[PDB]
Amino acid sequence: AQNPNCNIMIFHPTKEEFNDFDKYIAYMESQGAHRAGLAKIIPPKEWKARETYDNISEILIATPLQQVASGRAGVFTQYHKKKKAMTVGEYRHLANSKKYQTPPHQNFEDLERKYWKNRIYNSPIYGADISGSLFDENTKQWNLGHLGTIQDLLEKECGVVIEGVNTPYLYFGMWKTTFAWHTEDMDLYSINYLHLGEPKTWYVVPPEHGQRLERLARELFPGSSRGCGAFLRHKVALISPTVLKENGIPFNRITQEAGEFMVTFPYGYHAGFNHGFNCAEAINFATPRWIDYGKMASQCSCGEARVTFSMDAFVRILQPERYDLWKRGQD
Ligand SMILES: O=C(O)CNC(=O)C(=O)O
Ligand SMILES: [Mg+2]
Ligand code: NI
Ligand SMILES: [Zn+2]
Repeated sequence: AQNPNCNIMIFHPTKEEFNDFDKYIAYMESQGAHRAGLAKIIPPKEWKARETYDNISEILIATPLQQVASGRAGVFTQYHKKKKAMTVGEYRHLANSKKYQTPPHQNFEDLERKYWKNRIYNSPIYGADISGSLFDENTKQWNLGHLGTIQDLLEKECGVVIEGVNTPYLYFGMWKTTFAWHTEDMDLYSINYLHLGEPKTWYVVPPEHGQRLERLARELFPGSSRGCGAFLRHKVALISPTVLKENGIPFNRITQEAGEFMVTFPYGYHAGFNHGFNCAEAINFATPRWIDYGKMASQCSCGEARVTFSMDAFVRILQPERYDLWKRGQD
């Protein structure tokens, strides 16, 4: 069995290997990349996402989210407080202000220490989940707005035609902005490209060990767990690497830099934080290997998780027994 210790693998495809996205995902899995839950893909030196980032300041962040924490430094939840709209230019200025800018630090490890020590005492503002793309239409390779859709994959594998569309999302980040522990909707893959700016640190649990994370989370967030049997779908809970080590949960960590792709694999729990002002783009996708994960994915039916239009058909076709309860949670 390839990659039996579930280490995060890093790939350096040639320009030729960068042509066929599906084939390269399948190649990565042949080498055991999916066992980690997360892989890094460094694009060939010939490739570019677009010509420059000089003209992005007028993009609107309609609902910036202030991420307010509660709990202790290693074990906390966050809620999202809606702020007034601002442009990417206004946001970048705010990120770089004394109140929100990255502190002086020696290296990524020092910054990680500072994040886990001090995150709870600040409430950074995140521009998340903005529908859109920064890939040039003329970028033909690994263009996140031109991937095959999850609806077409399900149709190709299973023969059922379904409604729904699948488009990318932009994330504008600042120091301490945080993504809580989660797997993707319906345990899909995700792909994330860091277009510009400061890094993003990721933590990941191997898919084969996801249930160990869930058990710990139920222990650490006992009221949340009573409220919903899939409360990690709410995307609000954080657990530090120190706490995971203390409880024997297998995980790995890696820092993504501008110009790099990360791929999360089905049922790979991940979490992380941004180092400073940045812009990422991400989208879900599927492969044939996903179908079995989709069929077994947990669902939140308590009402909190509320998700896209397009998840309806996935639940309806893959999880017909669950569909009625899940939809009640939607309404
Ligand atoms: O970049 C972020 O804030 C969150 N991204 C993801 O969880 C992802 O790409 O799967
Ligand atoms: Mg603009
Ligand atoms: Ni994700
Ligand atoms: Zn729930």
